[PDB]
Amino acid sequence: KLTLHGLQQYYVKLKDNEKNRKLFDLLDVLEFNQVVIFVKSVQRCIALAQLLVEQNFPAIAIHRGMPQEERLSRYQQFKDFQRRILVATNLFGRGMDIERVNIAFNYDMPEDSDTYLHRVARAGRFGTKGLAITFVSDENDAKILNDVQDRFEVNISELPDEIDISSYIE
Amino acid sequence: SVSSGPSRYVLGMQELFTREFLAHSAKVHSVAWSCDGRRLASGSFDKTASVFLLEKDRLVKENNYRGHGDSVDQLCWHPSNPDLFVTASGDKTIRIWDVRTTKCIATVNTKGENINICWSPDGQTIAVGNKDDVVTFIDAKTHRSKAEEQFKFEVNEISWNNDNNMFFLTNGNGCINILSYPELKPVQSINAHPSNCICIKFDPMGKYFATGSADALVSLWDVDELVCVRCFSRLDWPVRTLSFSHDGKMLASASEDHFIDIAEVETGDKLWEVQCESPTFTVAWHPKRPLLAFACDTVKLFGL
Amino acid sequence: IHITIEPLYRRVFEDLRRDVFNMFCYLGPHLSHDPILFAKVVRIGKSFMKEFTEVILSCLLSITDQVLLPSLSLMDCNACMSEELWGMFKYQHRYRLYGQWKNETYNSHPLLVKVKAQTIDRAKYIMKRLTKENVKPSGRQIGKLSHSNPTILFDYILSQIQKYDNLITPVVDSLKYLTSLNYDVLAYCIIEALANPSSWLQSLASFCGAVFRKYPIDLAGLLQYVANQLKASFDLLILKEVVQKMATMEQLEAGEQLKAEGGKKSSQRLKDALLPLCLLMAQQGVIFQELKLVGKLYDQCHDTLVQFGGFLASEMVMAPVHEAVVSLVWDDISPQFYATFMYDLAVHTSYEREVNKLKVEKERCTALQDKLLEEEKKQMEHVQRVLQRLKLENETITKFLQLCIFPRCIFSAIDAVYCARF
Repeated sequence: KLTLHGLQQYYVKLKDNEKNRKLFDLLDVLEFNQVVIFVKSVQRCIALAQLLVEQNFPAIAIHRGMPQEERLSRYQQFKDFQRRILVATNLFGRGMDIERVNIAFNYDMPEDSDTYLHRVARAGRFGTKGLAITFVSDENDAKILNDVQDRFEVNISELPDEIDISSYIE
Repeated sequence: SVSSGPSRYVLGMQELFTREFLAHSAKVHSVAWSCDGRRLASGSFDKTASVFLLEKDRLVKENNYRGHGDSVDQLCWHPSNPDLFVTASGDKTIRIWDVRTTKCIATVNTKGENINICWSPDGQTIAVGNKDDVVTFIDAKTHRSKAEEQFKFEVNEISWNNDNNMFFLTNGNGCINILSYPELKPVQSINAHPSNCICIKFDPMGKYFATGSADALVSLWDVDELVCVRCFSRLDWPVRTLSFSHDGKMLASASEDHFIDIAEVETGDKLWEVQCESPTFTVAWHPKRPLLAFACDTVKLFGL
Repeated sequence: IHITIEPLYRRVFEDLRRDVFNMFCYLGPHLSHDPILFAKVVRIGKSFMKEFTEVILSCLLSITDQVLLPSLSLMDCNACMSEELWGMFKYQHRYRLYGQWKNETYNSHPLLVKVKAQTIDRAKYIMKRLTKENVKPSGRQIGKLSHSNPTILFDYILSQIQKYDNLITPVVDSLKYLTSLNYDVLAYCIIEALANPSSWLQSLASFCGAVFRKYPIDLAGLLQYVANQLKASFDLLILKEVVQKMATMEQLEAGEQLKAEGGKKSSQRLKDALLPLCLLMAQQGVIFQELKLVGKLYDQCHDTLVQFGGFLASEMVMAPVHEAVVSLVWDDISPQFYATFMYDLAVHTSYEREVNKLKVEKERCTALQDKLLEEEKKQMEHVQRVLQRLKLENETITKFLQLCIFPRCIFSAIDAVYCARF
C-alpha cells in the first residue's frame, strides 16, 4: 500500500487560465529532473504539450485516448531519460516506480483521495522524497483538498516563495 | 550611430523589395556575384550553370550553360580580369568559361577531387582543394597545372590573402594553416577552434577576416596582426556560409536554423535577422550594396 | 602601452617590466575592448617562459591575477583566447590562480556580479534542457557559456551532479566541446568539490573516472590530493576507480616470499642472500625500507578498501598502502597508459581451453599458440628451478609456518591458495 511519508504537499489558489504563467514561474525557480503534470482530458493534454514544446521545454504527452503499447513505449522512452516533462492524464498504477521524477503537478483536480494517492504517492526503491503541488481554482478544489486532509491526515499548507533544497531531494 | 542608419536603410530597402524559385531543376550548391555592376551566376546539382543580369530590380536571365558531367560544386566570378568564371564539378574536370562568346575556354582534366576553387587576388592562378588534402595550383592564363600540395590531415576551405603572399586553409581540428605562396611552405598554424572550421572569407577592405567553426561561433580576426578580435555568438547550429559587405562594416552568416544574421563588424552586434523556408547555404553581396543575394536549400534577392 | 612595447613585440628590461606591470595594475579588468595587447602580453610571457628571477615570475603571477578578469568580463571571443592563456600557462601556481576565482576575482566589480548572475541564469536554463535526446545542440550552448565563465558553470554542474543523482552521461556529452584550457579549470573544480565536509561521492567518483578516462587532463593534482588525504579514506576508493577507468576458474586462470623465507634479522639475511617478488614482499616504515605497477597498486587499493569496508561494517593497513602511494613522473605514465588503452590476454589446461576457444582469426590463434608454447617453455624452466630449489634444501617451526601462511593468505588475492598447495 502506497504511503505519503516523506513528501511535501502544498496548494495555490489562483485562476484557471493563469496556471500556465504560474507554472512557468515555478519552472523558472524550482530545480527539477523530471516532472509529471496531471491533466483531465486529451485536448488539454495536447495543448499543454504544444505549449511546452513551443516554449522549448522537452515534454512528452500520454493521454487516455492512446493504444496501450504506445503508452508503454512512451513510458519506456521516459524511463531512458529522453524527455524531462511528462504530461499524463492517467497511469497504470503501481505508484511512481521511476526515481528520477521528483516534482509532480496536479494541474487538474483528481477524482478522490485514491486517485490523488495514485498520482502523488510513490513506489520507488531508493528515492523516497519528493514534491507535489496541486492547483486550486475554486471552492470545490478546496473541498476535495480538505477531504484528502481528512482521509490521509497530512498537512497541506500554502506554497511558500522560498523552498529548501535538501528537504525533498536526496 | 551606424546601427540606426543601417536599420533605416534596411527598412527602406526591404520596403523597396526577388525570388527565382527553382531556377535550376535541382539543389543549388553555390552562388557568386562580382563584376562591380550587376552580373550573377549560380551552379546546381543538375549539371547546369545559370548567368543572370540585374537591371531595375527584377531578375532577368542571360545564359544557361550545359556540358558538365556531374553536379556543380563551386562557382566563382573572376575579380580582376573582365567578365569570366570557372566552374568546378565532380566529373573529374574543371571548366573555365567565356561569358562573351558563351563557350568553354578550357576544360582541364585535373582529378575527381574538384571541390572548392578560388583565385589569388591578382587573378593569375586558381587554387582547388579536395577531400584528400591535395591542393592544386593551376595558372588561369597558361591553363596548365603548376603546383600540388598535401596537408595530410583535413581540408574544408582555402583562401588567398589580398597581398598574394599568404595562403590560408583549415582542417578538422579547428586549426588554421598559413602558407607562403612563393615559398610553398607551411609558415604558421593556429589551434583556435575546438570543432572544425567550415567557411572562411576575406573583406574588400583587407582589415578583418572571419572563420566560421562548427561550434556556432564566427570568430572575426585581424588580418595584419593575426590576433582574434571578436566573435559572433548568434547561431545555434554550424555555420554554412560567411559573406562580407563591401563597406567592410557589416557581415552576413547563415546556418541550419534558417536565420540569416547581418551583424556589424565595428560594433559586434546583430543588426538584422531574416528567415525563410530552407537553410540558406550561400550569401553574396555587390559593391554598390543595397542588396543581398542568397541561395538556400532557389536564388532570392533581399533589400537590406 | 602599444607605443612603449613596440620592440619587444617586434622581437616576438626590468625597469620597463616594472613600469608596464604598474600600468596593468592601474588598469584593472577593463581590457574587454582591446584583445590585441592581451595577446601581446601573452606572446611576451610565452617567449619569456621559452627562454626560461623569481621576482619577475611573482609579478607575472600578479599580472595573471590582474588579467584573468578581462577574460571573465569578455562575454565574446573566449573559445580561442583561452588557448593563448594555456600557451601562457604551459604547476601548482596554476591551481593557486584557479583558487583566486573563489572570491577574489569576483565581488570586487558590479559588472562581474552581473555576469555571474547572468551565467547562473543561463546555466540553470540549460541544465533544465539536458536530455539524452539532446545530442549536442546543447553542447554548443554549454561550451559558449564555458568559454567565458568556466568556474561558476563547473561549480554549478558539479552541484547538480552531487545533488541530482547520476545525470552524468548527458553532462559529458555536453562537455565534449570544451576547450583545452578549461580542462585544468574543471580538474581544479573537481578538487575544490572534493573539499566539501555517501552515494553522491560515489556518483562524483564515477563522473571523475569517466571524464578522466575520456580526456588528457594529466591529473597529478588529484594524485597530490589523494596522497595528502592518505597522509591525514574514500579518496583511496576514488583513486582506485580512476585507475580502473584509465585501465573461480577465471580468477584461477591468472609464492617467492615463502620460498625465500624457507631458505627482523632474517629479512636482512634474505636481503644479503637475494623482480616482482620485491614488491610482493613489500606487500608483507623505515624498518621496511630495506605495466605491473597498476596491478600492484590495485591489489593494495583492494586490500585497503576491504579494510575500510570491515571498519564500516562494525586502521593499521592504511599505513602500508600510503607507502604504496609513496613509492609511486607517475602521472605521465598514467596518461600514456590511458592513451594506450581481456581475460585471455593474461593466459596448462587453461591455455588449452583458450586455444580451443580461439580455434572455434588465424593470426589470433597463432599468437595464442605462440603464447601457449612460451608458457610451456617457461613452465619447464620453472619446474627446473623448483627442482633446483628442492635440491638446494618442531612445533615452533610449524607455528612459524602457520604464521607465514596466514598473513600471505589474508594479505593477498586467491593466488596464496596455489602457493599454499605448492
